[PDB]
Amino acid sequence: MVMTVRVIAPDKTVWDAPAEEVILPSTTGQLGILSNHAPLLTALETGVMRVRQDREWVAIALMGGFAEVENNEVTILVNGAERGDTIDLEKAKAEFAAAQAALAQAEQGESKQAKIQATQAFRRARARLQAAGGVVEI
Repeated sequence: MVMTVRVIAPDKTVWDAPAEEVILPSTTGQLGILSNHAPLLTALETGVMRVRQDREWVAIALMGGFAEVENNEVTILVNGAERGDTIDLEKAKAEFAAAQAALAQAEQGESKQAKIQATQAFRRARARLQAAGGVVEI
């Protein structure tokens, strides 16, 4: 009758609440899974997601992780979870700076594993960090 989404981390379990439709940015750009959906596995990157139980909606910031839906069972194995209470101004300035130096350093003779992943990770983290409700107006 309805879908059941649940988040999980490599350090422990987050929770498992119901849902009628989950919409969030995915590889292709758009990802819309429902209860009637079939059992399939997918991948997702850092960023916040929106959940619709019926008439209301909730926002949860989830970093890079894997998602898999099946029989109203969505397993989100993310490395980091946030209930929107992770907004930190100092975090945004630290993320942008840490990334700017991280990238420049990577090419200067440092850990240059993934330039796009490193820049997208920090950028996304900071973007969602404040977007969670840290800054609305100056």
